[PDB]
Amino acid sequence: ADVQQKLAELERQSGGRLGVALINTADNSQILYRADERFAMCSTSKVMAAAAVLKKSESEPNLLNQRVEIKKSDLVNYNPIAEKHVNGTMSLAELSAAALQYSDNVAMNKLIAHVGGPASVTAFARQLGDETFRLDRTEPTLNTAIPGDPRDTTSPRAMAQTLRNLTLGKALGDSQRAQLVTWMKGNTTGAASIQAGLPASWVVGDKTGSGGYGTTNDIAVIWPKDRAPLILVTYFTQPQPKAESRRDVLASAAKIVTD
Ligand SMILES: *C(=O)N1C[C@H](NOS(=O)(=O)O)CC[C@H]1C(N)=O
Repeated sequence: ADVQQKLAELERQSGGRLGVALINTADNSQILYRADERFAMCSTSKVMAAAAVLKKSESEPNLLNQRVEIKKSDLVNYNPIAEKHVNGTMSLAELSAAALQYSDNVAMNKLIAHVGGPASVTAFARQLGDETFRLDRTEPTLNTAIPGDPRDTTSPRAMAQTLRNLTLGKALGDSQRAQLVTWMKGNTTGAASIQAGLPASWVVGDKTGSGGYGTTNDIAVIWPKDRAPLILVTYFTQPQPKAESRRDVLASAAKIVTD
């Protein structure tokens, strides 16, 4: 396709490795580029962890109100919300919102720990029929994004399908799905990534990620006014361990696949 040559060229010019999966719910069509290759999810794995907690809350009434202690020793590389609550408690709802909307790594660690650890988040993905997702480590090591390392990776195809199932499909109960959508729509970190490649007025819920090797990711549900939504995963990674992030590549991919 023309979109394929455009994604191929975007990738070639970038010098990196681009993974794209788009689902257009209007006709159930997909646009796939390296869609079965594994990419380090980085902070995009936060959606699966928050969704695991949402699922757990369907059978455990008042779960989101459960308090979690924040210690200074819990602080990692990035935790703008949790650092404000050192020696205080945050509810699982507050942790989910911090993880999803501010990409708070301590929040993600508390979500991971709540469900039983990285393997438990992976078990949750398996329960939804996602056989690709794997969460192996906690924050911050889950972001190393070493080329060829399968830890903490998924494929664009798998993540797009899962994200569709979570936000639009029946993977979660009605209220939990609406909650995840609300959390993602309220993301504050996504303006330079997928969103930057879309018409300014479109409603977007997304989760960005960054990591080693200039890994730059974004997973999104896009609701254009008067249209059916799109699910889009754009994963990008580079040859150099200390490569700077390339959110512009995700924005360019978003534009290519949405035009
Ligand atoms: C997630 O990938 N991380 C936590 C935080 N995310 O912010 S981002 O989604 O805007 O990139 C900072 C980067 C990253 C990490 N290495 O912890």
